[PDB]
Amino acid sequence: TRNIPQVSSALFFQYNQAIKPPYQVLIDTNFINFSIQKKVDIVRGMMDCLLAKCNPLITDCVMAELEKLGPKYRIALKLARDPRIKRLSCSHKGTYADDCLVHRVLQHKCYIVATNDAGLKQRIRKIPGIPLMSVGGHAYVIEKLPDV
Amino acid sequence: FRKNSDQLYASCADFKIRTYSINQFSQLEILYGHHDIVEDISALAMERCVTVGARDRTAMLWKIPDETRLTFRGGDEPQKLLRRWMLFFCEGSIDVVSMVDDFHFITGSDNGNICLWSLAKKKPIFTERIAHGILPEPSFNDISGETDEELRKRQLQGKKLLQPFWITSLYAIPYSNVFISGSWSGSLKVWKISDNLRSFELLGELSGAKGVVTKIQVVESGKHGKEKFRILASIAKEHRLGRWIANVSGARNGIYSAVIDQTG
Amino acid sequence: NLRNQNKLSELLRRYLLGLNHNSDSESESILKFCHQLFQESEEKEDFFLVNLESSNSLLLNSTLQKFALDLLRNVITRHRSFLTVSHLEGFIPFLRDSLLSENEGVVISTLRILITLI
Amino acid sequence: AVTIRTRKVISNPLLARKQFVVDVLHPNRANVSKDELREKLAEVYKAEKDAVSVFGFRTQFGGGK
Amino acid sequence: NPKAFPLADAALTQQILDVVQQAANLRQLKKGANEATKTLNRGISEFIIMAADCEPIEILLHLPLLCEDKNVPYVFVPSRVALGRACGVSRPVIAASITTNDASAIKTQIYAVKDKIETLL
Amino acid sequence: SRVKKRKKYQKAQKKLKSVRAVYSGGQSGVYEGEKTGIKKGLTRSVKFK
Amino acid sequence: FDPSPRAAKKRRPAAKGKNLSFK
Amino acid sequence: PRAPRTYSKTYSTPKRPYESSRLDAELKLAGEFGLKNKKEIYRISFQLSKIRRAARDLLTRDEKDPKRLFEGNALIRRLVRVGVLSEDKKKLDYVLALKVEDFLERRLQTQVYKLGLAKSVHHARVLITQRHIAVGKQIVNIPSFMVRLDSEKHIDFAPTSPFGGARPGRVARRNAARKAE
Ligand SMILES: [Mg+2]
Ligand SMILES: [Zn+2]
Repeated sequence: TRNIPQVSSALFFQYNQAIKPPYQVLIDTNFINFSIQKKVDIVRGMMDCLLAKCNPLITDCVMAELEKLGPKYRIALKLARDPRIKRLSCSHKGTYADDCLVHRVLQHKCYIVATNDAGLKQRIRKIPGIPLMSVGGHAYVIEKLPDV
Repeated sequence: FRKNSDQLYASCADFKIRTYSINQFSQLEILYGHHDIVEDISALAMERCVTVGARDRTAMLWKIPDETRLTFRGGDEPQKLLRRWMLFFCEGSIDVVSMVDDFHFITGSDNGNICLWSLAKKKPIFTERIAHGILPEPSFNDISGETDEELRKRQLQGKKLLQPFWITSLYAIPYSNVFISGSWSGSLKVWKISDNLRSFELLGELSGAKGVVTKIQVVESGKHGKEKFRILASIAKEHRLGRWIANVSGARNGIYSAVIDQTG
Repeated sequence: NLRNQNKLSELLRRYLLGLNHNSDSESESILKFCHQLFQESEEKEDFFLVNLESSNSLLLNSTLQKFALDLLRNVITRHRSFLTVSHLEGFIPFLRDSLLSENEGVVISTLRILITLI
Repeated sequence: AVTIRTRKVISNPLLARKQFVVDVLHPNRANVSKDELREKLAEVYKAEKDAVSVFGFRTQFGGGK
Repeated sequence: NPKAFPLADAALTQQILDVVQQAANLRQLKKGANEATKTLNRGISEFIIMAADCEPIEILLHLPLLCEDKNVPYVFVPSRVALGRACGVSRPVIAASITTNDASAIKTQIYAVKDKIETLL
Repeated sequence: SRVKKRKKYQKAQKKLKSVRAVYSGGQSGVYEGEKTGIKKGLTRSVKFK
Repeated sequence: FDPSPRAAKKRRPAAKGKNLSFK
Repeated sequence: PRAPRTYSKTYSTPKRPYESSRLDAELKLAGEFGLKNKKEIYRISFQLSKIRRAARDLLTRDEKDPKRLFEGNALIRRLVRVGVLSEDKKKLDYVLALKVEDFLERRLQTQVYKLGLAKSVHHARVLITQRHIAVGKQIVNIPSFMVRLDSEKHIDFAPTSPFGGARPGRVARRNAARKAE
């Protein structure tokens, strides 16, 4: 049987009419490390960027990557385990976090992706209706979000 | 009609009040501010007409020269009424109003509340709940088609389906301490206001009227000291605005009259 | 903290010494006052609310209970007429409860008064 | 019909007059001329027309007042 | 236990009758048991208001059955005389239906009463 | 400009129906079946990897 | 013991609004 | 010379106007609410941005802070009065959740369409600009007029309008005169 995935009902052509405040943001492993480098708080940095409440989310793969980083990145692991950060369970074998984030946004058009990886950003940009958040300069920056 | 004047105030179902000059046969002004149909209106010698807007449950007093209006709202709740007591019905609409005074007026609502109002206070100063009593309980033979009587009784749900009489009419003799209320209970109740104008009590009843009291009027004659008062009330088998009220047993279309004497 | 409670315990003791020299200690209203102290002692929403931040009731009750027992003992000992079964009949239900309290200090006062009423 | 109302009336014996704000309701009419307003005010206040002065009349947007 | 259930209290009844009146002015109200029945079949009903003093009560008891199959909230008010007056018509009304419209001017009011009816059930 | 944007929006509404299915009030009248036919071998579900 | 002339009485305005209608 | 009179700009151009998502969002907003151009959307966005920045700044402050209490209460009162914010959501956290659709919802054009006086948002605009709509006793010819909760029940046809009880317009009486002739 052939499969052609249905276009999400949350998309009006290139405009995602589902992502509205308060936002849900998927955190990538590099995002926390860069955030510590720039002295940017995760919760407040996002609130300043979007002028709204943001609900950060960490998947099992990203949590796994943080634990594998080592004692050098102890601060990142402590911030990632802040109770305000909710957790997302994973039901797939691989621990590769890049594919996990890409598959989640394909399934549901309700997440912002927070990452600085050039490879991952390029993939997300090809997916329509996915706002992309990054840390650049002194604070966060959001690309594909009309309400800003 | 404004007392001793040619100025007429007309309340309309388009949520507006229109003022006319009958001598000049012309419309003067439209007054805005009511959120639902302006059901009743009353006036005295001053230009301060008062009105009630039915479902919006607000009484408004209009100062025509000043071009300002005062808003009065009941704001009563059975929960607090019951707790302070430790059947109370929520107000649905204000249907009748009469001006006792240039600074006082009374209103009647569909929950049977007769409220006394003062221009100073936005809330009522005194309330008379279920003034005309509760409607007769529906017959158990009609509530349900069950053969067993006990099953029919359960559908009555005790006293939860009981509802109060509406105040279909309410008239206060101008600048006096007596006003008359009406409903389809089968009697006209005469009330007396306290000297300090902070309360009122039931003076008496007139049970001759049978049917819906659509409107009440009072006329007096005789010498100043000795005056006879004639109460004229239009009686109908149906409510003036609509045919909602179930046919009342014994109701007739006619003019009820009651001549009252003063002695002491 | 524990140091602050040691401060509060000392302050309450000074109050108790004050009652000893208060004229009201001779009246019966104090027994009612002790009685009053005894019976007195005995997701979608969070999805929107912004969060920007990363039980002393038992201790209160014991403090009041300790104050009540100590005040009762001093008054009855100082005023002999209050040392009667009729006056102190109502406090027995509190005394048995005080005997089972976790805190030792309040129990010690409970044992102290019981020796007075032996 | 046309209605004329006076509000904020101040008696000013320093200048020997009464000062007030004149609100004119003229449904289905462009506006009321100063002469006619002066006539009616003279009748209302029981004063000569020569003693009545009216000025600064601005019609409300939408007309009628 | 009574056939007419749940029956709204005095405070809840007035809010229901308020929404009914606004819906009537906005042509968002279907009056009568038959018209209410059609809305349920078409799935265009927000919730159903019934009069508990209907004589006999049985002539409107098919509506709860249709509502519960379709997961539509329903509530009973004590008086049909009051319901008909709020509906805007000159005759008593035993049943009424609020028509679904996400582009209505009284959307917030409808969902407010809809929630309390669901709590009542 | 207002007329131009009106025609542009209604044009986009037509195209959205081609891109994806859109709710259009549901069933009106007797159920007459699927007018455009039923495809047996095509699935439009989003599959979790 | 705590260690702790009247202003002129206010007057109701002499004049009030007057209303007239014609035609 | 005379003292200066203050003025300000009511809108600001977006950061990157050419985002395809932004263009599609503007298309949807203009079509749904019958807006003339992008400047209206920019104006509403500018106002909402100011409001949400103020709310965020107040939320930064400690609870019970006098500035927070005073200014946040004023902001909540204004938003509730204009109808954007519900009575049950009287908190700054819900102020941060507001969207441009909430402000476009209160425009007189949308209200006139929704109350049934007009068959379309564009018909509502034509009615408003042609002096057929009155909020209370006042004729309002501004489509962007923001309706308050109390004013919502007082929108109707103006007394002077042919649809509000006045005589027919020029076209109607002209045609009647020709037909009679
Ligand atoms: Mg005109
Ligand atoms: Zn995963």
